[PDB]
Amino acid sequence: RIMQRQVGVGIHMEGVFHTMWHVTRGSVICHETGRLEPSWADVRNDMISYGGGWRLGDKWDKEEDVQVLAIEPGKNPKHVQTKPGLFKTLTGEIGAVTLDFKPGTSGSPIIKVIGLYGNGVVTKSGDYVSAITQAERIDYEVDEDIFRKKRLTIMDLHPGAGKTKRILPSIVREALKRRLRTLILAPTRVVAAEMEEALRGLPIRYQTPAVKSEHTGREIVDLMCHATFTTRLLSSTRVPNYNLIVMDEAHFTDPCSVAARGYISTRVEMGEAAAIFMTATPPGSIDPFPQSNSPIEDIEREIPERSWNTGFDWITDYQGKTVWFVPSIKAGNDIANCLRKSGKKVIQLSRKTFDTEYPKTKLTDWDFVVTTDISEMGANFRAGRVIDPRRCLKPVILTDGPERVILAGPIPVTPASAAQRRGRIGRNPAQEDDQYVFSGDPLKNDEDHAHWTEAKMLLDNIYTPEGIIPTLFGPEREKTQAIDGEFRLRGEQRKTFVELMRRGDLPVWLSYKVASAGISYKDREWCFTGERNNQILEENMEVEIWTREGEKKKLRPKWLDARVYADPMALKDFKEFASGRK
Amino acid sequence: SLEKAANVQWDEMADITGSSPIIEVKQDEDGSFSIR
Repeated sequence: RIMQRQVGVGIHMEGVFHTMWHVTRGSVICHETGRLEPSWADVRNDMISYGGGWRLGDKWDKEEDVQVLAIEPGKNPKHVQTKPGLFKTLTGEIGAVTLDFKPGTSGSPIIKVIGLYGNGVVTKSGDYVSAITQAERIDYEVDEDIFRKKRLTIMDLHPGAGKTKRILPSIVREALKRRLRTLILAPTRVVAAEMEEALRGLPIRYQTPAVKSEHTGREIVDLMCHATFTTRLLSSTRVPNYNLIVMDEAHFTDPCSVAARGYISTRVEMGEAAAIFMTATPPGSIDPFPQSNSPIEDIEREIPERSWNTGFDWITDYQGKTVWFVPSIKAGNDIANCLRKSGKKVIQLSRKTFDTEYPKTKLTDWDFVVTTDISEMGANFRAGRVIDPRRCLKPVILTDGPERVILAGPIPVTPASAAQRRGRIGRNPAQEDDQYVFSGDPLKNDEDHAHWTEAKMLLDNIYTPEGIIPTLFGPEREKTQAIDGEFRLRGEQRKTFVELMRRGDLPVWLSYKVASAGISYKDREWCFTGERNNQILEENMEVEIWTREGEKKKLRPKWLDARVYADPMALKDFKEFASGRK
Repeated sequence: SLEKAANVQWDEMADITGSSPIIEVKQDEDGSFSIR
């Protein structure tokens, strides 16, 4: 093997690739076959493995004369023989073969193969000795019959165990061999796009939320987002009875995703489907420092919440790329501006600007990325450091007095959230270990979150063979004592509710309030008949809106959801809704 | 990367050279090696 612009020779054993570290440093090479890809790297043992982990085991007998299979540049591969000596490291003893070749012969097999020749020492007093360096062989393989009905299967898949590149397509292939109506649920479209790319060749049809239902006899596999799946349950009785449902990033706390989990779990109990929930942080784990692919350096130190003057030199002294999680879009703007003042160029990410800015994070070369919670789910980066104050905003339904949804925060995140923000690094093997810089500790209790109630609002509005009642997922149904089906809407109100969420871009709670009030979708009078304290402020001034009629009235909704004026875009959409435009 | 042109075989015809010096080394985080 040679690269010119041979510095090292590799070995392909057990389907995987095994070579030295300093010869490649992690660069991908393409043969006539498919392009390679790194997987594992230990700098301490100077070893690297492509397309899979280390796959050959120890066998130095400390007495048996081993030999090196040399491969030199310019000529044929030669063969030698040696009685190795002892290399006495303080921690342990490793074999040492005294040998020498021209530079670029590292990765030569030893004698099966027991070591990788390359890394060595040069005593000025004597000659140059080499070390029989090899790591301990170590996994994930083909999955079993988890396709049997009435069986939910949780996969604790950590980034990056080949969840998208290896496992998911293998599951899909087996599902197609068994002729199954397979459903694939991705958290976001960008993830779904990464799937349809990973599922290349396989018959996969991406579904649009513009289509209520789509059916074909030449049976394919349906790939769609969580929200798409939920809305189709709310907009069509023509919902297919899938026998295998695979939800990726099932830890998602978005109301649509939670409702989907409840419905899927219900369809499993019925014994008409088998489920597969893939997530690094299952609903029964609290470890914010999970074991990752590449070693992670966990650093606790205080982190700027606003613009800073001096002191935090450690932030900017870092030369690699950096990911930073902020609680809100405004706080993120403050941080980003203070960062750009220092020369660094920052890409900003949010929930409703993600599809516009995330592709830049791949194409554009950037120094920083400031993000809300949206990157916890299936958002991959090529950075090396995560700055995580572990602060976030949480929607809460206050029942004290008139019911309203506020945005409590910046409140500390959940253990799963912290694990995911941390999980954004520690998968790409670099020479320097990835740094998870954090501050403070997460809070377990999040059962005052509005999304659980919104999830049940969505769940018990789904038409179901009755029969039974669509209840929440097991490990999550204890996070709300809302009685099953107490949010049931009948006929016209149900259609209004779905339309308010889909065509109105309004949160589930607010939509439920307006819909269950018997208000028609086009009626916008409720946006102005609220309490004086329900007056909405835009940059410290009271909002005044020119209606569909042509009338000017102060924006004062009858029900107040903080998620409609938390962000300039959100308010802009909501003001477009109040003016009867959409 | 070119073809390895490699086989996992044993040639007994291979030359038997080399010394066996007992060597004492401390490891580096970088992968290099130390003295004494």
